[PDB]
Amino acid sequence: ATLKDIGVSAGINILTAFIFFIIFAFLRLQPFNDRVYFSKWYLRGLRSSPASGGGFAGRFVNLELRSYLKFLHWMPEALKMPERELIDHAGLDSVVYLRIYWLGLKIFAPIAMLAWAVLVPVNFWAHIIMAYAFTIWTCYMLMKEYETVANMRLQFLASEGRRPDQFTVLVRNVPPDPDETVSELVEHFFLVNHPDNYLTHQVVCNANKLADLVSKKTKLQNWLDYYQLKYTRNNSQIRPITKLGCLGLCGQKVDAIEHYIAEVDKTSKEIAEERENVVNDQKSVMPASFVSFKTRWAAAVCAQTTQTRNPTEWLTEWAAEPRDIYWPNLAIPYVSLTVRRLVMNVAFFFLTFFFIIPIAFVQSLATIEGIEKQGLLAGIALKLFLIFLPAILMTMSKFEGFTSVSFLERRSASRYYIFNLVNVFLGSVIAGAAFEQLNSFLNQSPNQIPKTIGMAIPMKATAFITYIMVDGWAGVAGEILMLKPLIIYHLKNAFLVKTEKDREEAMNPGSIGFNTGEPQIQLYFLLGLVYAPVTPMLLPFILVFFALAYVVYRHQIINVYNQEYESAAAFWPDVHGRVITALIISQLLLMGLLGTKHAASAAPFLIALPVITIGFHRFCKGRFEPAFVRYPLQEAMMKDTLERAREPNLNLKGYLQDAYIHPV
Amino acid sequence: ATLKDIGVSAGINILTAFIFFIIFAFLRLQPFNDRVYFSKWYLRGLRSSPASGGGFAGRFVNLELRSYLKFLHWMPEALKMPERELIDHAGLDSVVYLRIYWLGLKIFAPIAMLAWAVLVPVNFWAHIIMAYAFTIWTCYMLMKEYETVANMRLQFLASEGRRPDQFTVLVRNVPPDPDETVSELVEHFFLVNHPDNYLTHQVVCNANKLADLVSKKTKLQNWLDYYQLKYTRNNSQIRPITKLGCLGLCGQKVDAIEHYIAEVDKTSKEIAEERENVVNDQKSVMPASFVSFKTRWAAAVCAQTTQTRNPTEWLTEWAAEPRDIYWPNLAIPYVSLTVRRLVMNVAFFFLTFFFIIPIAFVQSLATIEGIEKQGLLAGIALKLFLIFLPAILMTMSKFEGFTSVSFLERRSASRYYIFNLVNVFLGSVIAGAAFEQLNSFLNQSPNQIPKTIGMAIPMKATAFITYIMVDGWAGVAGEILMLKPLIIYHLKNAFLVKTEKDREEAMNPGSIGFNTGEPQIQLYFLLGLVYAPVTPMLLPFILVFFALAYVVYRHQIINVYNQEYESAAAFWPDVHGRVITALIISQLLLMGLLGTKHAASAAPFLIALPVITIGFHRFCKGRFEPAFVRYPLQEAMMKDTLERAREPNLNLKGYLQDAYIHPV
Repeated sequence: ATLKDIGVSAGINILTAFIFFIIFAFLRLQPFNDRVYFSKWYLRGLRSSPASGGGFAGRFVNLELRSYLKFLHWMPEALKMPERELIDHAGLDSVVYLRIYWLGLKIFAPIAMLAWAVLVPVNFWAHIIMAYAFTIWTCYMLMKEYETVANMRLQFLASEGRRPDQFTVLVRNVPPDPDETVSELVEHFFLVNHPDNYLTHQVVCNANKLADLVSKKTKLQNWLDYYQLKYTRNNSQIRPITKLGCLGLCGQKVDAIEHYIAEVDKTSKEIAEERENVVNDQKSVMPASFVSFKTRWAAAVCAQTTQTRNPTEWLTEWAAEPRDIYWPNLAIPYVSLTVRRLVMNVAFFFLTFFFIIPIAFVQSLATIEGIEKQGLLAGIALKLFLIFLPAILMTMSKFEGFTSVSFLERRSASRYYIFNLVNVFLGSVIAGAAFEQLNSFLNQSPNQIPKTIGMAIPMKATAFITYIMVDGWAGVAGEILMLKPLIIYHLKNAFLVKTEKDREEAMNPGSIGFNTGEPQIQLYFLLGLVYAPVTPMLLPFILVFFALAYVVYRHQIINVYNQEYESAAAFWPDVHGRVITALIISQLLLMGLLGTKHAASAAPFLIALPVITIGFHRFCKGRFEPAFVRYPLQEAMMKDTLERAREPNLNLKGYLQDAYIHPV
Repeated sequence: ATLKDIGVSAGINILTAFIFFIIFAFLRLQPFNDRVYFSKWYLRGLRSSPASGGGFAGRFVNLELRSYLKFLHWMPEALKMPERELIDHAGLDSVVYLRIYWLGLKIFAPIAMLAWAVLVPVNFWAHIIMAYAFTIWTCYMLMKEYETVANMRLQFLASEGRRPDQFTVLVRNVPPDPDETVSELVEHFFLVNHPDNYLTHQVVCNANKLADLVSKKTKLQNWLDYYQLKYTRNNSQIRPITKLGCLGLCGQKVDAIEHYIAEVDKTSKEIAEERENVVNDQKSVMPASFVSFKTRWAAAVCAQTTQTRNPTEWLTEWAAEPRDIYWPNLAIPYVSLTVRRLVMNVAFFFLTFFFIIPIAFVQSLATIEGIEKQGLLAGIALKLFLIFLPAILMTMSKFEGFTSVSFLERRSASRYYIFNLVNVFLGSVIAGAAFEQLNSFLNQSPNQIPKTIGMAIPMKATAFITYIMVDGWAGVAGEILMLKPLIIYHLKNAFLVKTEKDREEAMNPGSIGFNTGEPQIQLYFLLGLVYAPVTPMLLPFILVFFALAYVVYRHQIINVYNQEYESAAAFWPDVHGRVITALIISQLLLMGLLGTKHAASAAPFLIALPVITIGFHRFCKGRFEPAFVRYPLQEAMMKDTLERAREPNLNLKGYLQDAYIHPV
């Protein structure tokens, strides 16, 4: 646990990271992995095929040219593309996600210098003076980044090429009328409440079932497509027992290939059936619509104004991108939404505390199947639970009722942050098992809560040092290796490929993953903030994470990751708030550190620190935050007038009609 | 402390209240007090002069006709006027203030019945079952009153006769321009951002100094007007030493009458001076304006929409009534406002806890002047502090920066509630002195905080019973007596009267006083809620307060009190939230009561209770709350279209121009 041991394991993890980079160098040279290494280039049509042309050499023929730059040249190349070029290449979302790693460097590097010029030399009132300085710096940089990100968001919005969302709002909870249909309701309401600029509307229908059947048709057609086109005629007609699917040759449903041909044919028949009961029925039409407007000014007005006496009816919100729209959650009434939120909030309480008890039942079952029939089963219990944590948290957000993928990801990120605050941070600082710590803190005095955890932090700082080295150095180096997506596409292009040209494209590796990646960054923000005044040694390791992660994720954002939505950096308020949380926790734990090892002569100053931070947060929530949720009316009008001068003949009607349909 | 003693003091306080009613009967029969007993009738011009004609008989000639109805007939007469008639007579604000007393009866009477049919008979799981029922009932009635009050607010707004506020917004923090003046900025911004419906604007100037001088001119003219017109020539030229004013014949400034004539003449000269530097200077013009619109729809839009990239600039808010506008607070920048808020928040922390220490210094000085030169000085210390509490809290709100009298009163009410929660409620339940209790609770476990105060409550329930009897029975009976305003006008009509006809009118007794009266009601809501499951005996006394106060305040609202502003019940969200606070506190303290006298077999149910209450609050904050802060666009449009059909020739321009000027 000493510097020697820390440095030994640092060297080990630096070498593990370097090994990962070497394998990355090797595999990025070979065409057969280039599809899932340069994905975004083919998604943008800038790269032709795999090895800049496809199916070429440069593979194991020359292996990898043994040098130092083989595994190091991708780093300056990632940093070569200008930030603005990346705003058009990848997007604003990804460019500001990169800015969180840069924010970490911008905060923790100057505070490491301060700590290593004051704290370590004199290792107190210097502790509290440094704490004050660190918080002032964090706040200054938070405000400056809030500014830059808001300016970037507004520049993006102003340079947008007629996005449908800009002119449309999502009216929800449309009150039912005995005679008038949802369509007529929306039309007449917005023709009298927003007369001048009402353009058109698109009523949301419940075509979730229809979409499911179409997607299942393709799923079944590709289920045994590998098998179908292995040799045609009668191939390996597998039987994926219908309880988990997957399997294969284990059930009793042998039949034929392409998922028993007549079965995929009956899926087409079901599509037709549902089509009738989605299009020509008027009961599938949900109480929601996408009201489009002639101007972005009027759409902004509608979104940010209350329409009727019941504020829960006619809920007009700025519509999200057609691709960001999460269609299943458009069928949720206001009252239902509120109940669902509360249900998931209390389910999360149990998820973040009493999750080890059900995990121990899974482990009891793992020992049972360990006896049954090399074995060992290393991991399972908590390991798999943590792998599926983002998925569980995502489904909880879906339950709540967020009608946009962006907001689902943002909610899942918030939940993951709280999970990791309790189970990664406090799980290490306190030796109890989540709910054990909960009970202890409930039975602890409000002054002694901070004291217990604040006295605990300096001790296991070395444990958190290894956390950065493993989950933030080697973790991000494995991200550059992209091993999992490689394997997936290897077992898709050699399995169910069946494409005329390039239609089987499983190259896309999704996006950055705000729901998972961001909570990780924020846990390191927390670690750095908490330890900065206490033990300044954590900061160097945190900074290596931030630098490495900036470069590995920049590379991925440019080369591999492809955005699924464009929120135009609307998640920055969330990021800001989580660094503010980290700041407040840091100060509380410093009051506790110097409340156990010191009395309360410096505590009055460390009690003012949280107040200042909350005041700053409130200032930032009123200064920068509204630019991320609302369209400034001036900005909207400027864009409108400019666009109306450029093109004074645009028929926004037709454009905005088909912008918001589901699978039709 | 037994039922005998409680009943003896109840009889005493019932008799004290009855004595007060008897004196009220006497004085309301005599013309010389009728001016300050039927004030609102003369303010509405419905009553001619004092004794329905003025200066008549019915005074001490017949004293008071000895009966029972002499002091009891005003009660059914108060309840005779229909609620809607009182909406036009007094106002919606006063009619919904009365509804808070009625809400108390609507909540605590059914819960007293429940408690007196279950709890007292079996005096537990009945305790927690009753707690559940009580909270469900409170919530049901809170939701139902939120509904009725919102409906009344919207009916009022829809039936308003062209109020200036409906068409105007208050833009604040207008960004400075080197060339353009504030007026031109506002004009051009709202001609391009809200082109269609921009009507006119009225830039706020800093005419606070001008107004002060005009008000001081009148003050000085009336200072020694009594003296001036006692016998004219050379009367009693008093000398109010200029350090506290008041005094009289104690300084060295004898000179002349009417505040030394040439002195009031120089005040007129100063008025002229300031007039030049307010009107013709363009630096007195503050960065704010009152932008009027052609429609209420456009004004609503402007108010509820963000205008520019900086959400802290061009802060458009629904303008308050011209008479509600607090002019001095229009000169506060956004950043300043935020700092002022935080400063006053921390000053309130010390005000609600460490206020006894400065009060003891005042008491130390009181003993010093007690020695100096019948004496005794009963009260002083805390007594006078509590008298001036609403005033102190009001000035704190003024500091913060609320630009409307309504909002100043609402803030002062919120602060007074918190003060009384800590110093009247917890001050009685815990024997410490505010900050002593603070320290104890900080050093108490989060589970034992509720336990300590929850174990304390049943003991001094009798002390709180006497509180209702004194501050809520005899207190409200003294309100009907209106002794203080009587004395004031007696020493004004016999002092500085000097009126040609009826110009010296100090009959107006102000309004209900939301900043003081409402916190009192809410403390009794708290008491009733806290004690309902524990000791049901408090409820009868609480209900007598609610009934008596309804009738005494109804009488005052009709006969005496005159509204100074019309918020159209916009303070109901505040009321609702304070009853929700009371509910949550009740449940927390019941978990503590049954955590000391019981283990934790019923605690899991009593831990769900707060969650339900917060969930209900959130539902109500999204369902009814937005109707109190925003103008529904549909409602606005309906009113506009109707009015444009009735009168299609209205020149709103001229009407809305002079609507928002200060002393000009």
